[PDB]
Amino acid sequence: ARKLVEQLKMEANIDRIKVSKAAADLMAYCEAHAKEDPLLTPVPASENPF
Amino acid sequence: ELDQLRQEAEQLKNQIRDARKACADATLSQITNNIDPVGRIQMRTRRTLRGHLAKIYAMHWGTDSRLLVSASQDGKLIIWDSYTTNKVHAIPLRSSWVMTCAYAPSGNYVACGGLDNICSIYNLKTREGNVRVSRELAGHTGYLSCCRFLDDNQIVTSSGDTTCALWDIETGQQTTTFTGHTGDVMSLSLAPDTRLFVSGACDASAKLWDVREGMCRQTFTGHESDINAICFFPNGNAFATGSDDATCRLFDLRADQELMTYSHDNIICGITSVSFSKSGRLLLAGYDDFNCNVWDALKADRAGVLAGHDNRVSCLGVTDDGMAVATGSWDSFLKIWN
Amino acid sequence: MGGVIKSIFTFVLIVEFIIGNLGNSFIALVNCIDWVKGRKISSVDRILTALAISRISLVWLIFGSWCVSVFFPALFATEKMFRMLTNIWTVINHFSVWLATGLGTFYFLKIANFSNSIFLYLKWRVKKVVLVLLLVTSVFLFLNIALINIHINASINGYRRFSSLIVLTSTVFIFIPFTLSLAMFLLLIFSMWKHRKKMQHTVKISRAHRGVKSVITFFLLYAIFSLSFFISVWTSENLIILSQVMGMAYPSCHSCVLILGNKKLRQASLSVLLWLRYMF
Amino acid sequence: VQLVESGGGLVQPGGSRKLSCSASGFAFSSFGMHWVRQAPEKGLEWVAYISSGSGTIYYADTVKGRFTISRDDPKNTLFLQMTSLRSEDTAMYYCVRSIYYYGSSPFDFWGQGTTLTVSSSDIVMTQATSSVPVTPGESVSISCRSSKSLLHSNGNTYLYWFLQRPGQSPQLLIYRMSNLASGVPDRFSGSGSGTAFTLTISRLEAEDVGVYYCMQHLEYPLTFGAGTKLEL
Amino acid sequence: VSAEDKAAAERSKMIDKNLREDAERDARTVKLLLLGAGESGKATIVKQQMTTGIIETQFSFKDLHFRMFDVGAQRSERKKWIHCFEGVTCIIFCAALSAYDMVLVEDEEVNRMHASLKLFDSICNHKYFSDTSIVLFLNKKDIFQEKVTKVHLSICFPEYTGPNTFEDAGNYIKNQFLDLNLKKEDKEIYSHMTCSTDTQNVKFVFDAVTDIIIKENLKDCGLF
Ligand SMILES: CC(C)CCC[C@@H](C)[C@H]1CC[C@H]2[C@@H]3CC=C4C[C@@H](O)CC[C@]4(C)[C@H]3CC[C@]12C
Ligand SMILES: Cc1cc(C(F)(F)F)nc(Nc2ccccc2-c2nnn[nH]2)n1
Repeated sequence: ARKLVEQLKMEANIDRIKVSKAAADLMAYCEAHAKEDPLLTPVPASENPF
Repeated sequence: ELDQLRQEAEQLKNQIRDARKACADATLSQITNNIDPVGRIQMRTRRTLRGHLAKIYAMHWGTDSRLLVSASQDGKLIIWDSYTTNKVHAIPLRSSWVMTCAYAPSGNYVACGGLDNICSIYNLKTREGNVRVSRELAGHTGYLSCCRFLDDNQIVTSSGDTTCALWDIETGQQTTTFTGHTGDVMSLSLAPDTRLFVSGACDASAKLWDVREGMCRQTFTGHESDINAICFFPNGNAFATGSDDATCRLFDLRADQELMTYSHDNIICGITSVSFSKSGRLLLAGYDDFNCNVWDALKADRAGVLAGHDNRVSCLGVTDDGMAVATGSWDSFLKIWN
Repeated sequence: MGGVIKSIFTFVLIVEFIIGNLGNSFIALVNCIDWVKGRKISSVDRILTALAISRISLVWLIFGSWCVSVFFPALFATEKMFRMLTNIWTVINHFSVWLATGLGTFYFLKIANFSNSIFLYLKWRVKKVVLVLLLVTSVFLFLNIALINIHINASINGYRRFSSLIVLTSTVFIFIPFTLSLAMFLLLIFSMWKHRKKMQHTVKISRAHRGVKSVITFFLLYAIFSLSFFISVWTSENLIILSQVMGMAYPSCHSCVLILGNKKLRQASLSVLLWLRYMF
Repeated sequence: VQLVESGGGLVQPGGSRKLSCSASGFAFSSFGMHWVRQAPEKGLEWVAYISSGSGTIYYADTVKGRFTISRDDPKNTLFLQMTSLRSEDTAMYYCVRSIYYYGSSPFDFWGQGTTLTVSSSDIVMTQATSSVPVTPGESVSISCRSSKSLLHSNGNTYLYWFLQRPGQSPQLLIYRMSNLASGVPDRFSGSGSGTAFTLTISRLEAEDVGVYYCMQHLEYPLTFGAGTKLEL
Repeated sequence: VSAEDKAAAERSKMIDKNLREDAERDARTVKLLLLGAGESGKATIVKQQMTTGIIETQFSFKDLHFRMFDVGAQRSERKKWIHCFEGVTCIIFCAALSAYDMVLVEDEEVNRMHASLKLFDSICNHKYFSDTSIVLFLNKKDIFQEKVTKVHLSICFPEYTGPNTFEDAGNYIKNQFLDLNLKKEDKEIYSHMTCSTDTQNVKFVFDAVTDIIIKENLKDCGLF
């Protein structure tokens, strides 16, 4: 179990940011790329094959 | 010394749980309670792809967002032209029990694998007009569950011998073996910067690895059943899971814990394939009850149902430009949605 | 004795119309309900609902012919309606009998076990085989219409009735697919018996007879009345009503034979009765 | 990849002759084959085309009826049956392989050719330049023009570029516009829009001396153009 | 539509024709799955019809072609790849009659018979094998005949209370395998006793798959 406790020691020592900051980063990416997503906002007749 | 090591492992697990619960100050559902809902996203089958004779187990898109590879238990690896519903290639396989397929970013190679324990790389661009096997990679004891291309020379594979491996196609040999999973490793997904990858296995855990270092950085244990599907966010700082407990879960790499669970009480079936949209807002998960569901990622509400398959959908993907979703099922049909 | 026999045959034809309309409406209605409520159907179900539509049309045509015969017979006595009704009847009946023959071909190709190369060529393309059987046998329909119209023209030229020749022509044209259906049925029974005898000499440790017993009973019960129909006509009063009764026996009772022998139609009939018993 | 043709020689007018091409080194059954003429003092002319599976046969207007093209896939042989030969059929006949899928490279390999001698609308491709002087290490632009706009509704411009080295078979450089062929060095470039076309050589060497030919694949019968010559 | 797009459509039609004729050629083949314990006589059966992963055994008998598949090299979890064999015609299950006591390699398990019945419960009552028939080979019957006299059958099952003759004990073992599927109407279990010297097992598999093919044709004709 030496490898197990070594992996658990390596996983613990990590710089962990706040959950609210990560959620806000996902909100920011969604808001920045909302216009360039054709599944979210459908494109009018710009589907070349469809 | 075994009791001392077990006590140290329990202490480290308690420390990790305390450090994860210390960062938890607000859920993602609370902070995204003010953003507007996406609505009533409805898609239609623009194209249907016929020509397979058995269950389709895997598909993968191209970087050009037009070419589509597919794998089925009839021993065929068909490369489709999604725009015109044309068959560019039909590659016969030595072993008909294929479970995964991949398409290279450059478009020059495809891969397949399964119960024959061999990842086969096929050369599409040859002076002769046929598609030939460039290399047969062997060395996995268990069944090959996923394969993905890093470039034309490196391919990363997940197998049923509880290990993931990174190969060098020119040498045909192992480069780094990733170890640490207890159960069968089922799915892979690669970050857009091609330096980290996450593997979901049957021990209800997902592990984040380093390609250049070959060590597990973080371990995410939130599920209760066998993880079957995995995909990063387009940002690369988050990923989504899919398991047999009828639950999709979103994890963050920096926060090192779960952020949002995607489950409705009317869904009791496994999840085969999970993918994101281009913006990451719109999470798509394929289930075992013969249809796909569309989830809003920032607020766990079902915003659509893709219901066009007689049998269970087993593989789905979104094109790199985000213009199409191709769901593949066990009724030998691929359907492109928009 | 003519009036009581006529009235008996009138009651028999009314019962046959009710039975045939109910049975074929049940088959078509069950298949249409299964088509609407998702629930994709097999090709045997498609042939069965095509047969149900054809037999509904046939029994409605013959009942309308009897209605024209009884009420306002002045339009019934005209030659023009005679020619139109005979041509419409043979057009409907050729499809209505060759669809049942194609269903028998479907059963023989799908069920029977043979190692011939031609048999495997037909067995790989069973839907194509029944479709080509439907399209190719239209030459029988064309030659039947030609001979019937020549007989009608000669009968009205000689007069300016002679329905025995019409009866003989239609009964000859109705027995060409009957021989094919009986040959395929006997071949399927022989193959099943050979396989059953094979399954008792090599392996000892190990087939719905409810489907086949009623079918054998129907081939036994219909072939005696269709042969007694020869005695009164060919070898020699109530000829029109007797012929309308005999023309409404196969599409009426063969639908009930086809109901008992299909799993879906038998299940729907059982559910039906359950609901009848639960409603009371 | 080898494509060796057989036949040729002095054929009397009104006679018959058969040209056979032997293919070795590639999947012959998955390739559509062509025949391309070249008169001794003229350019490249298209003769016939047979598809994979022999389901699509095409002929030029000059050789329709007189000429028949056929293939034998197990024998890996391509035939051109010629009847009623006139004095305008005196040319070297090339056999060209072509495969058609999404992203394919048609007209990729050309055969050596056999010389035939006889005793005694269409999209016009115009190359106004002819025999321009070149100096090594410079940049040469070869212009091409079309009567009909080759830009289809699918976004593909079907303009093909070929290089005829002296005493050699033609080679493919650019198949669709700005699509470099396999084996061509990455200094040739192509550009254009609709009617006008360009072919740019960045730093030409002694191996780039030859005749450069246009070709369209928008519709049959696949008209070429009178080539532009580079001479030192 | 362009000329190149037309030729690509023709290429797609040729590919469709090749796939269809490959389907026509492979329609006459019968796919089988062989399952069993470790020393259950799997090697004595593959020899009788004729990290590696699958092993495919091909053999023919009277205008039928068979493709047995051995999944003994896959030591991973069986539930994650058993759905690949959902369309097989039959499952050949091999169990040893000579498993009166026969403790496993763990050397604390009760019997090899109990592990065989556990695997039979896992296979016959599986979700993907609800209507797939089973051919059951009770092989090593020579050791069973030479072992019934020495050791009574009560050392395995403490409920027998019967004579230890060959026929009665063999029928008890066969019946205890057979009364174990709760789908007795749909699927059938064909049983045989093999002495590892017989030459008629291929005929048994051929007869059983003829039964299964006729019953499947009768079922999708709707006759039952
Ligand atoms: C199985 C067979 C032998 C049953 C008998 C079928 C044929 C002979 C029967 C069935 C329907 C019958 C027709 C029904 C009604 C009429 C109207 C009247 O104008 C008399 C003749 C005519 C046109 C009949 C002629 C005979 C007929 C065509
Ligand atoms: C309900 C049932 C069962 C069976 C079977 F049990 F034998 F398989 N066979 C039939 N019918 C036929 C079979 C072959 C040819 C023709 C007919 C036919 N069609 N109409 N009348 N006979 N039907």
